[PDB]
Amino acid sequence: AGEFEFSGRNEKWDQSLYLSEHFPALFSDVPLAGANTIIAIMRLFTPQ
Amino acid sequence: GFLRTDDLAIAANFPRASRNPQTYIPYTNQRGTVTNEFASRFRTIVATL
Repeated sequence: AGEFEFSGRNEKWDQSLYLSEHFPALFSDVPLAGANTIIAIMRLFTPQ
Repeated sequence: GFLRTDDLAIAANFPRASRNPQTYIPYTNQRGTVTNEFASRFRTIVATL
């Protein structure tokens, strides 16, 4: 339906998860309460 | 650390000087973790020091 179902697990990414339905969570661009400074740095990686 | 019972010695019927043979292993096995919960204890010590 289009929601972002986050997992809630601190797992290291490996590139075999690239073909799966998991995404990197730094690049969700979803505002988080209390952690706005991390998201404001991840806005700098957007393509121009 | 933690307090491990000597399950392998009592089943092998080794001599012990206690009622519950319990040695103190200094730090926990820490598999499968990204942040190491023994290393992050030393983070909060230096941040205090």
